[PDB]
Amino acid sequence: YDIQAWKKQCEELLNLIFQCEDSEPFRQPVDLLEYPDYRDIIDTPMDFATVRETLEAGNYESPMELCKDVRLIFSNSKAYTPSKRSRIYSMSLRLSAFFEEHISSVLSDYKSALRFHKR
Ligand SMILES: CC(C)c1ncc(Cl)c(C(N)=O)n1
Repeated sequence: YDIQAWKKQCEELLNLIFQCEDSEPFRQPVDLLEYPDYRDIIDTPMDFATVRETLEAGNYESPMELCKDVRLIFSNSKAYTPSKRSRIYSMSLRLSAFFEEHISSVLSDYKSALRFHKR
């Protein structure tokens, strides 16, 4: 029932994601010189360094907010992909499955702790 435990849990999950080779295209903001039309398709860029920095700045109130930004990394990859078989998009699908498998207990524990706090 620790209402604050999600933060270290998210730091550790981001550390695992940075170790994953599948995260390399998503570790820093997309390079507009490499993809000059990126902002014509993607309204809200997002990347894992921005997520980590937002967390470390104390600018996430809950793991749901972090999870919304990580899911935006994956939906941006899906929106920008020219093909469902592209290399970078395939890396995002595997990384998304890994992320969803690990974030589920973080979200459940947080929501349970908050419900206990408000009982
Ligand atoms: C990470 C950004 C640059 C991105 N998102 C999705 C795809 Cl699938 C691609 C690509 N180059 O094929 N690039």
